[PDB]
This record gives sequence, structure tokens and C-alpha cells, in this order.
Amino acid sequence: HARSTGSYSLVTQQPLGGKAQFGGQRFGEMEVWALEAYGAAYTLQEMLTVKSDDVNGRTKMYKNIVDGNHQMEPGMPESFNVLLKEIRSLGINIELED
Amino acid sequence: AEISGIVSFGKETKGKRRLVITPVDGSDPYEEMIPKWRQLNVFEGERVERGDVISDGPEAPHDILRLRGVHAVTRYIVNEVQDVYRLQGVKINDKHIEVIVRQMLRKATIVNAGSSDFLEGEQVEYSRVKIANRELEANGKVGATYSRDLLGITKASLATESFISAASFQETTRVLTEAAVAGKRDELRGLKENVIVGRLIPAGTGYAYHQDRMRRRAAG
Amino acid sequence: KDLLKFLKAQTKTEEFDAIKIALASPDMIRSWSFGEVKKPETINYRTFKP
Amino acid sequence: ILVPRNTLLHEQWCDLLEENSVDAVKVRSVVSCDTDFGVCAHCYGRDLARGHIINKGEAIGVIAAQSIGEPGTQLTMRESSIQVKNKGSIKLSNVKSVVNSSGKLVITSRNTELKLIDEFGRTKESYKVPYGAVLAK
Amino acid sequence: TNLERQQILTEEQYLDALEEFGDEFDAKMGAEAIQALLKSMDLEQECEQLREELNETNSETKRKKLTKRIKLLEAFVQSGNKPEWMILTVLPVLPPDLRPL
Amino acid sequence: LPVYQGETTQTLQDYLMWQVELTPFTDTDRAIATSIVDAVDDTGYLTIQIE
Repeated sequence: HARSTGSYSLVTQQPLGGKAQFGGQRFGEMEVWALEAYGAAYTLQEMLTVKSDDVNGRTKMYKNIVDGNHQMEPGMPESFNVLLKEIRSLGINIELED
Repeated sequence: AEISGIVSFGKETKGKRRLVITPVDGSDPYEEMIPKWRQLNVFEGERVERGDVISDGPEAPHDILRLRGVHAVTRYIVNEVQDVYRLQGVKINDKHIEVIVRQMLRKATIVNAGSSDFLEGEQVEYSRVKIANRELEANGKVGATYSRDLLGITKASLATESFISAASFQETTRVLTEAAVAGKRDELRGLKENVIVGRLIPAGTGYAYHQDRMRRRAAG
Repeated sequence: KDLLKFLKAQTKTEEFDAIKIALASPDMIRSWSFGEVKKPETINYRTFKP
Repeated sequence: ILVPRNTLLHEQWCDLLEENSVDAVKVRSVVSCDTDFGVCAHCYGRDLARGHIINKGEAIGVIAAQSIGEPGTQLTMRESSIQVKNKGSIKLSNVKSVVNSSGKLVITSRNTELKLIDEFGRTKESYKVPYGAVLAK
Repeated sequence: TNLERQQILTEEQYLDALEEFGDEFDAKMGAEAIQALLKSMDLEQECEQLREELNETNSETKRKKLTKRIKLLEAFVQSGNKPEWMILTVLPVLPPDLRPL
Repeated sequence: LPVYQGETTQTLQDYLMWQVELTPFTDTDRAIATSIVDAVDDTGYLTIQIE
């Protein structure tokens, strides 16, 4: 099974699932730590920005991949926003300074 | 025991158990309560001298750390570990063992504040940084007597700097409360912090990325 | 709105550095919340609306 | 002298020191690298696919930390006899000697540990004995 | 009234107290009792007293649980957080794009 | 849970926007196209006139 533009969810714009509608896998934590062993920093960068939920990122990425620009725009994780709300949902004022 | 080392006996019946105190005068004799449960190791004369000797029972971790010290304690630890490794047939580099220790024994325990702080439980390294920055610079006299305390894993995880990190470790409900009541700040210094954040982990080449970034941030 | 930056204004990210965690009092609860809740119904089945 | 202060045991000093019968190696190490952040590489090394020391910023604990965790092939749920391997000496290592009934010296210090020296400082074993130890030789 | 500020005065005890001392002994069961109870928990004098006690009253138990109080105090202080904030007053409503159906 | 399947969809007009994004367009061109998209009917006929 394979898919290059799979369903980023409505909730977390997370992958559709596993081949379920051309869905895909979920990476492995021991492996990701190993990846840190690589210090494969750009690999991590795309894996969480290119290879995360980013509508604003997957869009520019596909645009450049067509365009042969060869760049990724991380921005900021949205699961971060969700958790930050869950904190503000809990009894926590949650914010980030500059 | 390391106070006043001539074999003694007595306090067979007290608030404690049999042969509770068998210290000597020595120099600054101390009251060592000895249960003397299974057996003892009392000798006739010059039974011991300065330092600590095993009278009875298997050793304890804080025992070696506090009395024996570290590099010897590190030796004891590495021995007890590579032993099983060989009994297994593993091929394990010991620089690993030293690293594991370097994680393990932090937050040295302090009797003297030394103008730094009158408490217990401070990063022995933070203690060292402070000691260099104050004793050398202005007040060498500000001497904080600190006892390098070895720490075990199951908690020393909680000894983490970025409240982003350690949050999930096993749980955080208390830890979230604690971050809050602390007014605590993640500071995004760490690798897991950068990861869930997704920032230039000072890791791999990102070491240099965060390096130039920190060069800018000192400038601002 | 010039419709070029209003579209452009949607996307930006900050340094966000030194994430802190501290307690909170209800005045900012009013502040952060764009409103306060009053009714326990969520939507209709008669018209299926908020 | 056999070696400098700052040097990395490349390959050939191994034979040289093995010739010197020098067994103890004083080195700066993990933590012992006074670094103020992690450790100085002067006390870290290569030990890996690079025969060259790990480059700066090296996440050794990364190289570690799973290094141990790999060992998931482990196992779970659990005074009179002294023998000499080769020729050697006694080497009581500061064992108290006292007047004995027989033609020997008693042991009064609880810290007694022997050592056998065959041809160099290299030994065979310790064969430590209690205060009830009597020197037969 | 001869009742501690923080004095547990049972419902019958409170009834008898209101009968006897009249309208002098304030006793409550709501949490807002605690809302005030912390709302009137001054840190400066309490920390000074705890410091004086730990410096003076020292024991295998007296040296402890008092500097713990002093430390919790110094923490809630240097943080600057409204402590009564922890007893929150205003409760947010879930953003439904999170609290979906 | 709070999310279950939690999968978003195109709703057509955004599918049109997806193509518009890949299509070359200017800021005024993008604004006009987006406004045209805003008042769009289910049948796919234009709700408002060109004027």
C-alpha cells in the first residue's frame, strides 16, 4: 500500500489511518530516537512539518515540489495549538512569549 | 562507620537493638546505633581506622556514594554491570556506563549554603558553576558545603529542566499543577522539547543551527 | 481588507520561545474566552444548526 | 615516560604499554571531562564507526541509552581453599601480622588480599583471606 | 467568640454556636469558605513565623514540614500568581471544534 | 471520544480552490476568484451575477 497525498484528518489533520482510504503508517519511537542518533535534523524537520498535518505546509510543499523549489516551510505545529487549548481548557493560562 | 574507630560494645538494651553503639573516642566520636541483628565484625584491637568498613550485610548505593565517593563508586557500579554483561556474552562499551552514572548522581546535598542558598537538592553542576563564579570572582569565602548525592532513575527523571519535557514521563497531573504553581518555564532548551515543538534541535547539524540561533539570541 | 494580505494574514509563526506554565485567575478566563456558556443544547435535529 | 598528557591511544601505544607491564590507566572521562555542558570531548572518544573521535555536538547518550536497551536478551526471575594459577608471590597488601602459636605470622587486619606476581606486575588472582588466615609460606 | 478562626464547628455545633454566641461566630460549609480562607492567607508574616520557628524550633519533626511551608510560600510568592486563581471562578466552554459530536 | 474519525472534506468549492492554488493567479485575480467562489450554489451555477 502507498499514498503520497493521504487524508490529513479533520481532527488534527492527522492521517486517514492505515491504507483505510489510501492511508498510511505511523512512525516508530525507538526508530525516531534512532533518528536523533542520526541527527538527521532536516529529516526530522520534514517529518514533522512536511510530514505532518500542515495544510498551510503541505500546500506550499506540493506547490514547490511541482515548482522544483526544494524547500519546506515549517510554521508551527497545530497539535501544539490543540494541546495549548487543552491546557487553556484545563485551568491553565497558556501562551508563548517572543 | 567513620567516627572514632576502636571496637567497642554496649547499649545491648536501649531504645535501639543489641550492641547499639560500639564507637570509640577517636577524633570527634559519634554515636553509631548498631542493631547488631545477625552478626557483627567487632575485633579486639585497632579494629578499624578512618573510613568505613563492611561489618555485616550487602552494600547500599547511597553508602558507597556518601562514604566511598564516586570514581570508586563508579568503579563498583561498572563492575557490577559489566559482570552480568559478560555472564550474558554482551559486547558493551563502558563509556556507556560512565554516561549512565553521569546522568544518575546529580543534585548534590548541601550542609553549608555558602552564600548561594540554604537548602538541599541543587544541581551539583549548577553548584559548581556558582562556586566558580562566586568563589573565584568575588568571595572565595562563600563556600557551600555540598555532598554529591547519587540519584536513582525512577525519580531522577522528574529532575528535568523543561516542563515541556518530563511532562508525560509517567504522568503530569501533579506535574502540570507543579509547573503552574512554580510558574515554571520549559525554555525549549532540550531535544525532546525541540522535538514536540519541532524546532532546530541542537542535534546533529541542528547543533550548529541552534548554535547560530543562540548566537543571535544572546544578541537577541 | 485588500484581500491580498487578509488572505496573507492567515499564516505566520513566532519564536514563541521559553514556554512557561503558571496558574490562572477567572478574569483572564473571561478574557481568553470569547464568550461564556449558557445553554446545554448543542444543535438541532429539526434544522441541524448550531 | 611512556606517553604524553594529551594523546589518544591510536593503535601502537597499546603494544608499548603492554611492554611496560603498566595495567592502570589514569584518564579523564565522562563527567571527568570538566565541560560545564555535557562533557569535554577530551574525555569522550571515538569507539565507533569513526575511528576518529565523535564530532562536536555528539549525542553520546543517544549512542547510549539504547545501547543498554538493546540488551533485551537478558534473563529474568534470577577460608581454607586457596589455589595458585601460575608462579606468584604472597602480596598480603598491608595485612596486620601478629605473634602466632605456630611458625608463621597471624592476620589481625580484616583487610587482607593477596596477589600472585609471576614475571611482571601482571598478576593471576587476589585470594584474599580473613583474619583467621595463617601464612603457610 | 471562643472559636478558632479555622475551627470545625459541626452543623449541630454551628447551630448551638449561633444560638449561644448569637450572630458573632461565623461558620460556613461552602467552598467559598476556603475561597476567603486562602484569600486571607498572607504570605509575608506566615513566612516570617515559619522561618523563626524552623530557626528556633528544631527537631526531627520540627525542622521539617515548616520549611516546606516556607518553600511553598516563597514559590507562590516569587511566581506572583494569584493563589485564589487556583480555586478558579470562571469556567470556559469547550470550543466545539475540539468538543465535537 | 472528542474526535472519532475526524476527517475533513473538500465540499467542492474548496476543491475548486485547490485547483485555483495550483493555477497561476494574481492577488486581485485570486481575490476575484475567491469572491466568485464565496457565493456559489450547490448545483454549481453562479449565485450572483457578474455585476
